[PDB]
Amino acid sequence: SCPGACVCYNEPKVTTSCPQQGLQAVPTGIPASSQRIFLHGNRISHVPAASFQSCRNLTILWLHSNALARIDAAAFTGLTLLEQLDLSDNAQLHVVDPTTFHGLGHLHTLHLDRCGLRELGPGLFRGLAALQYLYLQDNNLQALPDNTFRDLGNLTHLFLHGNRIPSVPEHAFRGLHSLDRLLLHQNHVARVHPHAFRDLGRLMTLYLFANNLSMLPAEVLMPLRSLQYLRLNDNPWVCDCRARPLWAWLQKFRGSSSEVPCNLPQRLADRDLKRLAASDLEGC
Amino acid sequence: AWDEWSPWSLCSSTCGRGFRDRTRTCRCEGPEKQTKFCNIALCP
Ligand SMILES: *[C@@H]1O[C@@H](C)[C@@H](O)[C@@H](O[C@@H]2O[C@H](CO)[C@@H](O)[C@H](O)[C@H]2O)[C@@H]1O
Ligand SMILES: *[C@@H]1O[C@H](CO)[C@@H](O)[C@H](O)[C@H]1NC(C)=O
Ligand SMILES: *[C@@H]1O[C@H](CO)[C@@H](O)[C@H](O)[C@H]1NC(C)=O
Ligand SMILES: *[C@H]1O[C@H](CO)[C@@H](O)[C@H](O)[C@@H]1O
Ligand SMILES: *[C@H]1O[C@H](CO)[C@@H](O)[C@H](O)[C@@H]1O
Ligand SMILES: Nc1ccc(C(=O)O)cc1
Ligand SMILES: [Cl-]
Repeated sequence: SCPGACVCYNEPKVTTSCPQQGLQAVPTGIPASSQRIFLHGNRISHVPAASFQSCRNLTILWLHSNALARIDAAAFTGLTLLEQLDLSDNAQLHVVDPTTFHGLGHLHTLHLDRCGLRELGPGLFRGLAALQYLYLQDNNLQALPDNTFRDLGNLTHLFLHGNRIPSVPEHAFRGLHSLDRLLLHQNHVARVHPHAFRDLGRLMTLYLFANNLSMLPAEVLMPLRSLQYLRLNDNPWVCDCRARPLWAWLQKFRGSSSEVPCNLPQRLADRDLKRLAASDLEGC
Repeated sequence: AWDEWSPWSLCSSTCGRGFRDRTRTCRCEGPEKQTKFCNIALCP
């Protein structure tokens, strides 16, 4: 009944577990009653269409740390109750067909970090209304297109750090009304649209450190009425009068922020924007 | 005659187990500093 490379047990949930067994393919004969399937740490290179189709009650599927080079668009057909899908640490994946997650209406945790992803294609996260945690860090993303997350009204954690994102457009984060933590550090972000955070009134943690920011428009942080933790260090901040709105916002912020180190002008290059006097930012 | 607690700090680490702290100044029974657990992310 159980595949030779696996251990199968019924409690607490029906589980087929075969991690780190040197598998090059999804094993045949996984029990249709499986509720959890653990295939992490193998060398699986392809997930064909309907690889788990008979497992109608599946809620946990772990495929991380494999050698995935292709996931069929219909790989997850049948998995209408799937709640957790870990595809992370498959550095040669590179692309996920934008229909791959369609129909996963109970999905609440989706791991896609360390997958070599070059882009988030149109519709990739369509209709994932139950999604809570979305891990996209440590890929090769070079853009955050408008409306990429627009249906993710229940998302609370969005990790995007460790990519090559050069800017945040107006509607990148449209729809993210429940978002709690937004991790955007270690990117190439050179500007944030003034209204990029309009829907993030419930955000509590924002990381923007290790980017390419020299300034933030006056409006950017205004919508962040619940913010408690803010990291802005390791950016080339200019501390002249163009920094006055950020300075003023930081003076009134009731949470905790990182140092905001001045890069220029040289006479202030040894200072934290937060600690400057108002007279240092006069002029415009 | 305690003053209000400061906001909790940034997390000591953003990978794995870390802590935040907060402080308050007198004017008086109770602590002066507290810490609490934080975990932002798992890092390989
Ligand atoms: C805070 O956010 C995390 C999600 C990571 O991106 C952290 O970076 C990692 O920090 C550890 C030390 O805690 C370093 O050893 C890793 O090299 C670094 O990627 C970040 O500080
Ligand atoms: C799914 O669970 C239901 C309810 O326990 C059960 O009747 C059904 O046989 C299960 N489906 C599979 C494919 O095992
Ligand atoms: C969205 O989140 C709320 C609160 O957790 C929940 O009641 C609702 O069912 C969720 N929507 C889904 C799962 O589609
Ligand atoms: C700090 O702690 C609590 C609020 O967290 C209260 O006892 C009071 O605000 C104190 O200053
Ligand atoms: C720290 O703890 C929570 C947020 O993590 C709040 O009670 C408040 O922000 C406090 O300073
Ligand atoms: N890694 C895991 C292995 C097994 C189980 C379980 O049987 O609950 C959970 C996690
Ligand atoms: Cl933090």
